[PDB]
Formats: sequence, C-alpha cells, structure tokens
Amino acid sequence: GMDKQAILDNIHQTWQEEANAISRLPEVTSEEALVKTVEKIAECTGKIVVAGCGTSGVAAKKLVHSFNCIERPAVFLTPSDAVHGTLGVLQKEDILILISKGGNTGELLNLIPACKTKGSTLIGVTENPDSVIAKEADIFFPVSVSKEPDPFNMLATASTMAVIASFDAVIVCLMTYMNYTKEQFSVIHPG
Amino acid sequence: GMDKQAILDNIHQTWQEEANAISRLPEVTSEEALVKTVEKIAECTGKIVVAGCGTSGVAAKKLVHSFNCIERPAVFLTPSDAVHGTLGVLQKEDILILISKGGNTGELLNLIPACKTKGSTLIGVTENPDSVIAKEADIFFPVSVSKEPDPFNMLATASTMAVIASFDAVIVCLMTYMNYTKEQFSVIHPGG
Amino acid sequence: GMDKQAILDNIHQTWQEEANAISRLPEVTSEEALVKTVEKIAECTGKIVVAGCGTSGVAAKKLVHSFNCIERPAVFLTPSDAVHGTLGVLQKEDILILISKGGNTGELLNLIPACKTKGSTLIGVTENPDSVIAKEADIFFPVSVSKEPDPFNMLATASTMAVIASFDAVIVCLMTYMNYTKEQFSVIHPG
Amino acid sequence: MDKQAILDNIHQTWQEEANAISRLPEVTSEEALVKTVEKIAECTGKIVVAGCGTSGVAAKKLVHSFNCIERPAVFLTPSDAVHGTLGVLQKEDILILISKGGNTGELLNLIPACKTKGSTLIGVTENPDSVIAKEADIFFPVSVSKEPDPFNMLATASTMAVIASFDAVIVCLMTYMNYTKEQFSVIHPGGA
Repeated sequence: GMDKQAILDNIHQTWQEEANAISRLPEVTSEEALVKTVEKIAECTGKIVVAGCGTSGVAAKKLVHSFNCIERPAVFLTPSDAVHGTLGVLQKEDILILISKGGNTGELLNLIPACKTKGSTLIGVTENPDSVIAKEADIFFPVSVSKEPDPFNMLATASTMAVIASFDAVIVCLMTYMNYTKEQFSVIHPG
Repeated sequence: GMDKQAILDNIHQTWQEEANAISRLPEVTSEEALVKTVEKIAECTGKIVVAGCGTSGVAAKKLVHSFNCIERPAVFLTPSDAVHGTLGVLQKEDILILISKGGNTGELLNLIPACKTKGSTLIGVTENPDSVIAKEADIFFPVSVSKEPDPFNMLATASTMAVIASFDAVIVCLMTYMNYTKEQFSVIHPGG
Repeated sequence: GMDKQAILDNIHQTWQEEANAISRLPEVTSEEALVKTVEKIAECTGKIVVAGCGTSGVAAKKLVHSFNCIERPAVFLTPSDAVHGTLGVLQKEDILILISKGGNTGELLNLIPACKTKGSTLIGVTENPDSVIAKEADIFFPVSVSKEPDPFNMLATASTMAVIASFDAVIVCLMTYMNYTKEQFSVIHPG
Repeated sequence: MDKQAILDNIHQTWQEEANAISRLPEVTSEEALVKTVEKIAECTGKIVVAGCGTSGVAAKKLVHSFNCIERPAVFLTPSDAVHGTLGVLQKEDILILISKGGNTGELLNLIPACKTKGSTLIGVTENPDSVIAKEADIFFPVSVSKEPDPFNMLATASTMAVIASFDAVIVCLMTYMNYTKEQFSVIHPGGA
C-alpha cells in the first residue's frame, strides 16, 4: 500500500510533468498556426463549433466556455448526436475545431464530409501531422506532450492540459486583439 | 408491493392522461403564437438558443436536437453556466426560447436582462400569462395541461410532453414551410 | 406557399398522430416487460445508466431526470465518451438502458461487451425484436409507433414521445410501488 | 496586433499557467490531498461533482478522469440539481463542490441536501472563510496568485490549478488501488 510520503511524492511528480507540458508549449506548437487561429477567430462572423471524445471532449467544452466568455459564440458538438442530426448546428460562417490527440478518432472523422459540404473553416487540434484531421484541416494546430504522468501513459492528462492551455493563450490574446471590455463582460457574467 | 394488474392499471392511467394532454393542444396554445413562431424561426438568420431547468431543460434539449435536424441551428443554454459567461453565445439575430411551466423560474429570469441588451427575439414558453417570462416575451407561447398523472400533481410529465409536442408540430411544419429536402437531411444524418 | 390555415392544419395533424401513438402504448409494449422493469428498478441498489444517440439520447436524458426526481439515482452515458473511458461509470449493481429505435445503433452496440463483463442488468428499448439490443437484453422493452408525423418519416418525433411516455408511466407507478413521499421530493426540489 | 505581439502575449499566458501548476504544493493542503485519495479509494458509491461556468468544466474533467480509473462519477448541473437531479446524490457518495470564491449561490443551495443525505462533502475553493470551505468534510484548498487575462477575471490559471490538483489525485489512485491495463481496456474499447 501507500503511506503519506508515497502519496505526496506521486502527486508532486504529476504536477512537475503537467507544468513541464505547459512550459514546453512553444516547442510543440506552431507560431503560424497560433497567429492564424487568433486572426481567423477575431474575424469570424459565425460561431465556433468544437467536437471531441472523452478527455478531448472536456478540453473541447473548456474552449466553448471560454470563447463565449469573450463574446466569441461557441457550442459543443457531441459526436454521437452530430451524425444523428446535430451537424445541422454547423454553418458556412462557422469554425469547426476537432480535438483528437492521434488525429484519426473515428467519431470526429465522420464529421469532416459535412464540414467540407457546409464550407466551414476546419481547425485540426492534434499531435499527428500525418493524421486525417491534420491533413484535412484549413488550420493544422499542432499540440503534443513528450511525457504523460499516469503509469500506463494512457490517461492523456498532460495532453489535455496542453490543449486547454494553448486555447487559453489564444482566448487571452483575443481579449487585447478585439479590445474586449469590462462592460461586455458584465452583461454575460451577472451571477 | 403491488400486483401485476395494479401495475398495468396505474401505467394505463398515465398514458391516457398524457395522450389527453397532447390531444388538447389546440385548446391550450395560441394560434397567433404558433404561426408567428413558425414564421420567425423560418426567417431566422442566427440560431435558436433554448434554456430550461430540470424537466424544462430536457424539453429544451429536445427542441435543440429537432431544430438542428431540420437545418435550424440551435443550442442549449445551461442556466448555471449562462450567468457565469455562456450568455456570450446569445447574439442579436438569435431567438432565445425560455421554457418554464410557472414562468417565474429565477434561473431563467436572470437571463432576460442580457436578452434585452443583446436585442434577441424572446419566445416565452409557459402556462402562466401573468408571469415575467410571459410578459417580457416578444412571442408569448402559451402551453398548459389540466391534469398531471403522478399522485402529487408535481412531476410535470404531461406538461413536458405538451411542450415537446408543441414544438414537434412547429418543427414538422417548418419542414414543409421551408421546403426541407432529404438531400439536406442526409448531410447531417450520415450515421456512425 | 402555405397560408395560416395550412400552417394550423399541418400542426394539428402532428398532434393527432402524437396523441394516437401514446394512446396505443398498451398494444405496442409488453405487459411482462413493463412489470419486470418496475420491479427491477424498485429493487436496484446501484444506479440507472441510460444511453442513446440524437433523439434517443434526449429521451434517455428525460428518463435520467425523472428517475432522479423519485430517488432512483440515474446518469446519462454519452456514447462518444463511453468508449473513451466513461463506461467506468457502469457497475455490477447498475441497470443499463440502451434506447435505439432499430436496435442496431453501432455507438450503443459498442457498449454491450462492457455491460456483459461488468455484470450489469441490460434493458433494451427498441421496436425491433430481431435487433442486437433486443436479443442481448436481460429485459427486452418493446416500444413502437405505426405512423410518424413528419413528411419523410425520419424525425422519429412520435417514436421519441412513445419512449418517454413509456418510462413516465414506469416512473409514476414507482412512486406508489416504493411509497415515495413529498418529504423526499422537497429535499431534492428546493427550487 | 503584429506576429511578435501575438506570440509575446501567448507566451506570457503559458508562463503564468505553468507557474500556477508548479506552485501547487504551496497552495494545497497535504492533509487534504492524502484524505481525498484515501476517501475516494474507499468509496463504495459514486463521486458527484458540481460547478458553474469554468468551475463546471473543471468538474466535468474530474468526472471523466474518475470514470477512466473505475471510480464512478457524475456531473451535477446546479440549474437541474435544485429541480430534482439532487436525487442522484446518495449517502455513500462523495459530493465535490468547485467554487473559486466558495460562496457561489447555486452550489450553496446543494449543501442542505448533502447534509440530509449524509454524503461526504469535499469543498474545492481558494477561500478558507467561505461556506463551501466551512461546511466541507474535506476542505480542499487550491489557489493561484497570478491570472494571465488583462482583467484578472477569466480564471484560466485557477481552472488549470483545480484540474491539475485532481489529475494528481487520480494518477495517485491508479497506483494506490492497483488499477490495471485490463480494467482500462474494458472501458476504452474505442468507436470501431
């Protein structure tokens, strides 16, 4: 079993590796993609539609929340509903963001034909430049981590955190870019 | 603690009461509101934002699903997130639909000032014409039921079906109004 | 185009068909399945896990909501997350309810192996007795509709209502079966 | 803004977020970290997590990851909770409330039901004098000293600090409970 010191040591390692993942973001992201993503979102006259499965889905919901907080309308597209009609939420003026670590997640690949038919901008958020999501995207948004803290290297905790951080930076940058105001914030944050 | 026939008799009563609730819709809804709702949604160049609490929130999700299915973009607005920033999803060209049986649900009333500031069209779905939602709505969409099948008269099962059915009709009508095609349906229903 | 009376007639026909679908529930459902479901849920010491796609997913959320309202803990299992880890919510003492009209929805068939490994009770809510969901279910819960109100016979509006109505009756019956009180309701309905 | 101004803004945000996670040992409680691991390992019910807005997304992250390690978990939506969904919470469960300031009204409304039901309350907040911190069975402190947004309002670093805190708890649980690849494989079959 695990005593107090073993628990805390284990915990300290997970934190070190998660901080490392974020601090290393310039080494795993694309400067061009970061700039193009900021400009494209600032200029968007529609909404941001974000899809992901499991932990990528949670990251997706984080993007959706924070984009709405800065007056960039955004919605979560649930893949199991998307292919049964909720793809109707996606429109021509929108930006579809697909979050998949490996870039070949079947549930998201099923959404690409509709995106192409509708004319939406596709932003592929993945570690794999050879994946369908990276290749089909209008903006390939590379993001990855060199080390995952879980004993199997299967939970994708640092990966998830790296995606959230990437978009946190985009969203914080947009507040300056679009001259976002406290007045606008108060309208949508009354409590 | 109750026999087969007691279970079946209890069940049949609920279905009869729910069937009655749906069949009475022409009596509890407004003809003007039905037509104005069809027209306004058909003409909408933005999206449909729907909010509700508890069972009303499940009704809202049904509207959201079915509107998207007919190429009327729609999103559910979670009241506990809405007032903490997700109200940014609501824009001028949108239609905000608030579903509240009583019409004074505080969690939804908190969304009205932002709706008014943004200039969105407000559809108020409620039984109470004297409610804040009814009074503040651009389209007051009355819907009600005369008997809930549960023993407390509190579960709101019939009320919810009446709301869902009300919009199922609007949505089915929209498919003919807008000349919605099987080609459009196939793009957004490719399957797994 | 369509004038006012054309709009009203179209609307009226949809309600006539939906009400008929509900009134016909005794002839499209199984008396043995209805009784077995009430009894199994009343005896459940775990929670109810309900999954569905698109319109069937909204029906699933209605069940989840109304079960919780009568002190039957329930959770919605999103199929696009389920196969990426959220099947961990499902345990031995639980009841899994799969809602699928045709009963062969791939996103749900992918959840059956885990249900079998886990030892949970499976309730299959479908119109097709020859479907995988029907055949694999511990309780096959037939439900169907003869006529759908939409012009394509593809929206499944009446089918969704029939499914919701079926469980509303199960839930209402459970209030009496289990001697549910307004005191218990008041605790979980302070709003 | 030119290319370099964008990149400088972005890099500053990542620096502050990395710092927020690196400082977790100073802003968390060792006693709470250990008690939370032990309590969750011992839990025979499920983990119910509630939050509003960004705290809600953090709650959903906890819920996903707990499920991934065979610790059943469910998100409790505050606008549904007080309208019947509080019935999901049972005596053998652990309620986790995530609120930065610790006084979010939507969550405070959930505490009386938690006390009546006898569940374990974990209060995740920066504020030790808040209701959530004072009412909790385990007060789980988490805070950040620098928020990267120009208004000090988006709570991006705060959210990340909360997620990272429970990521560590969860990763620690895999070893603590002897979680296997075989268990992982059952609940991660994929979409194919």
